[PDB]
Amino acid sequence: YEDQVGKFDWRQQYVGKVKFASLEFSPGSKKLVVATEKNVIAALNSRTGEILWRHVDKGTAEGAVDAMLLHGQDVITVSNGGRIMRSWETNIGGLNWEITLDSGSFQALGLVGLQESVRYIAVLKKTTLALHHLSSGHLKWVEHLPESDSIHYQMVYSYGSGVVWALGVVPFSHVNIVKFNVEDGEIVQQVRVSTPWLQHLSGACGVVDEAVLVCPDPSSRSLQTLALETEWELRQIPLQSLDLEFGSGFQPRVLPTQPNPVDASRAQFFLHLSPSHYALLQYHYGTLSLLKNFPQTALVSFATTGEKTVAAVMACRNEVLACFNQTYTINLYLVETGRRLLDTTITFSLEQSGTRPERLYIQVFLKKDDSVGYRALVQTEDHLLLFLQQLAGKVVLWSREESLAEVVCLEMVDLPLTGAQAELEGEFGKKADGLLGMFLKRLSSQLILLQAWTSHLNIDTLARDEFNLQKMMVMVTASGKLFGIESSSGTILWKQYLPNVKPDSSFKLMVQRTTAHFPHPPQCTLLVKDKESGMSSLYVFNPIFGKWSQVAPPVLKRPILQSLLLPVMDQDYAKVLLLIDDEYKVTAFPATRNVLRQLHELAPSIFFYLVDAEQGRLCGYRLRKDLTTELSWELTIPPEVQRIVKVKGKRSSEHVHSQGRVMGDRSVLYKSLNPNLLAVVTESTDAHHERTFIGIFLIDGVTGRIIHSSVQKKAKGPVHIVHSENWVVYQYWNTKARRNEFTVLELYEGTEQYNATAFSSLDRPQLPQVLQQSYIFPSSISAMEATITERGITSRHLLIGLPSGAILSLPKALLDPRRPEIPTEQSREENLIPYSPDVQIHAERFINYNQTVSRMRGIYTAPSGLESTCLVVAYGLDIYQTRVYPSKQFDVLKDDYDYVLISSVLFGLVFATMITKRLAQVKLLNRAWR
Amino acid sequence: ELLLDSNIRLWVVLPIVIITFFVGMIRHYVSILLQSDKKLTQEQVSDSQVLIRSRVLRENGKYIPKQSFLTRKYYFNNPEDGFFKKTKRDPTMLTDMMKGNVTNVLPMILIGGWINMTFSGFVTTKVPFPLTLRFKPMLQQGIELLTLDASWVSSASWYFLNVFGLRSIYSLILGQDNAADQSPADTNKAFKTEWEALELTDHQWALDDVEEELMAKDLHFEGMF
Ligand SMILES: CCCCCCCC/C=C\CCCCCCCC(=O)OC[C@H](COP(=O)(O)OCC[N+](C)(C)C)OC(=O)CCCCCCC/C=C\CCCCCCCC
Ligand SMILES: *[C@@H]1O[C@H](CO)[C@@H](O[C@@H]2O[C@H](CO)[C@@H](O)[C@H](O)[C@H]2NC(C)=O)[C@H](O)[C@H]1NC(C)=O
Ligand SMILES: *[C@@H]1O[C@H](CO)[C@@H](O)[C@H](O)[C@H]1NC(C)=O
Repeated sequence: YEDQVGKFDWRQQYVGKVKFASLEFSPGSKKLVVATEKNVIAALNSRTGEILWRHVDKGTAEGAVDAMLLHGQDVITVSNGGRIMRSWETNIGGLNWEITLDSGSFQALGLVGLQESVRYIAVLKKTTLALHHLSSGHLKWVEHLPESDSIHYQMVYSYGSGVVWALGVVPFSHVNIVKFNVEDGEIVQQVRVSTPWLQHLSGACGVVDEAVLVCPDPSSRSLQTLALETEWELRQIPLQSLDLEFGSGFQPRVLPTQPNPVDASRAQFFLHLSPSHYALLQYHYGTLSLLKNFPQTALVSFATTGEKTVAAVMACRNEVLACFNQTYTINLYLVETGRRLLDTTITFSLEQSGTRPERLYIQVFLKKDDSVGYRALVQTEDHLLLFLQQLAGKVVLWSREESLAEVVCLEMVDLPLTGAQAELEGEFGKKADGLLGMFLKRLSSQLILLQAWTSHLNIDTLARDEFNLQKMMVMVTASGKLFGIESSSGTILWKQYLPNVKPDSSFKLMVQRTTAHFPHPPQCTLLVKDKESGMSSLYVFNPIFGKWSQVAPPVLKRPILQSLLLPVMDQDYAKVLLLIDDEYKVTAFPATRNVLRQLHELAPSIFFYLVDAEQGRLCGYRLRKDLTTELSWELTIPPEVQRIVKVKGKRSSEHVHSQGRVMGDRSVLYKSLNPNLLAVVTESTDAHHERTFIGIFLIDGVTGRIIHSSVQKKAKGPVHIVHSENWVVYQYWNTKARRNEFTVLELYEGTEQYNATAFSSLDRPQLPQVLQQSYIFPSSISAMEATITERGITSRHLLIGLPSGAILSLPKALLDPRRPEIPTEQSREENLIPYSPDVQIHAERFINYNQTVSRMRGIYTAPSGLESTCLVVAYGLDIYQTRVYPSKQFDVLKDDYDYVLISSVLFGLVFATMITKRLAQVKLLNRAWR
Repeated sequence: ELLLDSNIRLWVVLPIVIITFFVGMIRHYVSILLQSDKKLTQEQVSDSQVLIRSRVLRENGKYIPKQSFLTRKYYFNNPEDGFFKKTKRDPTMLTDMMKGNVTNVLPMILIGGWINMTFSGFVTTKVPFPLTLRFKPMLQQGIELLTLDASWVSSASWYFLNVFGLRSIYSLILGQDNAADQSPADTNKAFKTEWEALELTDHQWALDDVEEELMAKDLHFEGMF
């Protein structure tokens, strides 16, 4: 904190992919109300695209938004499968009423009107229909529609007639319609018709004009119609008379409109015949006419300015499927007549390739000259929001990368060396035989530097900072998107897209070669694996510029299971990467001749461990000379009583400064630094509150020996474990007392180390002793990761991620298990605080002040330069970046240095020395002469 | 190693050295300015010079014949002659001398304390030899680190090392036996001890054998030009 807000940290607020959106608002209200797939309901500023009020919800499906509607100034939402219905005041940014509903799957949401004004909400579930007041949400009336145990209701209609229309279907069979009255709710009427060809109503059918039902029938290439006010039997009209046809193997759709719920729908409507094909049809008293046909058009949208309806149609400039250059034009068409608007065409270009727009919501208004001026919010396929305004300058208003809402994995890559430092790595290494040559090159470099000094009298120029405190984050997003974000300013430097990436695919990002090899480009590898198919692929890219490297990745024919980043490097300083396939063969990368020789000579020292959680099995495989694996060790935690939930092993890129610790007494206690120690944490499959338990095994990674096999009784997940140099810390829930608890496991060897020259997992016959202690954490948790420094000199801190959004910096020294229950002289010599079961969450410890990170998912800690600053990236819904100083920034000049005092004392004391020298000389002369 | 901030050199390393150097110069010049010779009356300087003459006589009376020496003895310590027999006789001065003695070290310790406050929380320089861990609490004042190598030192102890290692430089530039560093009242008893000592002294006329030790070698005469 230290009240240096905004100097180093930066937060970005991201909502998810926009599932439902609402643009209709007052022209001066300048608001968008959008609910996303991330369970988030938010308001976006129209002018600049920023969050006004955001309300996150439960991460699970128990809070998913299912339907949005807007009326007047408050937006009405349904969540948890129709369980809760809420009304949000868009101006203030809070609820107006929250009402729970009865069981039954929600199917359709709509409004009703009495005579001229909308005042109630009709919400329909698979077995019932309900009416709720707008003012307070009090239930008006609930009616169980007849025979509903067999039918599936799909839509609800009402208008100023003061009646309610309900429609239900049975697949490939008859459909039914019910007339209710708003005043009472009793079943005014009920009709049934036969629709053998119909499949479902919501996706396919629609209703236009005066409640006229319209189902497009592809079996006969026609438009089945039902004048629902009076007609009792469906009528048929072929599209051949209108010169129209349906596609093959596709479900045509129909898009009606309703400018306000009280008035009847517009007669004109859209028909989606086939993809990239639309029609405008105007029904008029038993017959329909084609208004305008739109071929090769991706998306259409509707809007109302108050009196007239406006249709927006999207298509690229020239088709080349796909599109020529990702340049899409949107044109306005009047709904009264299928005539294109004048000087309303908009044209924009999507930066990426292979991405096409998916959603289009337009907002219209009256210009000064009464011309319909419109803006368009378009969501692309890769979860990107574009706001397009009519005027040519800055055709995109605010481009929002909502994709970064769900980040799976990220790594920090150091920036390239600056120009002023590039030559310091080129002159070195010459190793000239004669000293004269060395002197010549040294003096030449000196003259070059002198000339550069005397001369002093954006991704293009990206350069490393002096402290190496400014890195660039390569981020991977489950939407399949790769980002490069500068860690200092938070801006985006490069974006890339991976085509055809399933939402549930598992990623793994590895930094194969950093920037300390200037003649060679930095190179990172991302490993994606589709869950459904099982096939995995490798994408290698430069993490600085973002372009795919020319080094073609190998084609992984078989599904793979695990990957390793061996510290051995090729001649071009690329860290060898190993993959284990399903046939337990091993594929190397880059797998050159030198790499193959190096890892063949070092083959028997490479071990994989695969943890199959489905069967509750752990296996550990060797590495033979000919790149093959053999069953070295195998353990089985029986899935019938225990399922493996976490396999957190210690980070490979860390160092430990003090091998042992001073115990006082003038003696030393040696830590058990085992680098191959897994920390497999499993939950009890018995979910009962009194018999549940959580096990933690400190399984070795090479010999398979179980160092520790702790089982905590009366506890339940979720469990968040961090594994570090020596200790492990796993937070869990305690069902018996209802309180979150920590449990620190510290591994200590004897008073004398078994071996100091080297550590081998095959030569550790002494089981390290374990020290345990359980503390109480007075809140929940969402993500943990220890702060890591380059040399490990700086003390260790745990970045507790609370649900509130703060990031508590809990000192690891507090969680010491050696804190005695009764203080003694030994403890005072070691300065150990007496054991206190309560751990405080004092608000002054938060590494962030009020930039809360809602629904925190993970904390990444990077060593950075220096020794007191660790870079922190908390990723979740929001993404936040900062630096932490666990040791109060011991190696950096304080920001409150008194320059005007030190310089003043220096230059007022040199003058004092001169004055006192003159005084001493004068006094000496006077004393000599007297 | 440690990637120490470069700005720690331009403002915590060099300024400490400059402060120590010029504070030593200031202290020496203030010391010479403050020193004032105490007023002495005729009797004290007279007796001090008399005992000076007595001591130099005791030291090198060997170049004086025996009769002159024993006449000196009669004059100095003998009832009949009378000399050495009929020759005898919060305060401001104590506070002043105590303050003068105090001002030779205490200003250095006060400067050290001021430096320790002003430059607290840094790591200034690495002492190039492996100091013991038990010396940690005083070398690394203001640092919360635990596993840090003992060879890393904070600002206060670096200033102390500077003030210890700069006295020789002071003697080099300021002048020999300078006052910038870190580190008779009664005549009656003096009269009596001179009496007893010169009673105990003997005579050895060094001229008893000068001729024979001169006759042995010829007189040096070259370089007359
Ligand atoms: C890379 C690290 C090396 C460190 C450098 C220190 C060693 C370099 C030394 C001497 C080379 C200079 C030769 C010039 C001849 C000077 C002596 C001489 O025969 O010529 C006579 C005149 C006046 O004689 P005097 O009464 O003044 O000498 C004092 C008399 N006696 C020695 C009996 C006390 O000399 C004069 O012109 C007055 C000037 C006297 C010499 C001034 C040099 C001292 C200045 C700075 C020394 C260190 C201060 C900064 C270092 C901080 C780092 C911790
Ligand atoms: C989060 O905290 C910061 C820092 O306290 C708040 O920024 C301050 O806002 C007030 C209100 O205008 C200003 O007077 C201060 O000068 C701001 N601080 C600084 C350091 O500039 C910020 O408003 C807080 N966020 C919220 C949502 O309240
Ligand atoms: C394609 O679109 C991009 C937009 O970034 C533009 O820079 C480029 O000139 C376009 N190319 C053509 C041939 O229209």
